[PDB]
Amino acid sequence: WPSAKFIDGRVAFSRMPAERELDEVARDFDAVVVLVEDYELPYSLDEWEKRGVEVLHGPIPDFTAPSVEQLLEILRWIEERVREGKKVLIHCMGGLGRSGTVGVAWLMYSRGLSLREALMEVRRKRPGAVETQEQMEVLKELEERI
Repeated sequence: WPSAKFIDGRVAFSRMPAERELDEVARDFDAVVVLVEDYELPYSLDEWEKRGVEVLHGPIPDFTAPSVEQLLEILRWIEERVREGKKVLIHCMGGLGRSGTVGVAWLMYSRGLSLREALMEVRRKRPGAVETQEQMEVLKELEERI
């Protein structure tokens, strides 16, 4: 699925799949982290279940940061699926800052990367995408705990 950009061998991030795209995406991933809010969702997250995909719904408002504890819980969940041999998709929508934040966090969490190097790696895979200052702050908090 070309919207998905992989950040390691098993974890990717992307924009939101449309409902017509679900059959395709569901054959490429085993689990999905949904970071959009319910007022951004054009379908029920049931549609993933009906296609054999397990879901973690961790809503974050657009342009804002998750809490650091919310971040760590999402990271632990991704790690669980990865350890099971599964491929995981992190998606948000819009400017992509929310999935960008979680993807940078994942590189710090799983590979031990510093924040500044994790930011550089995600930055190159998404030309023109930025994290807001609020998202930068929680990532710094994550670095200070990790």
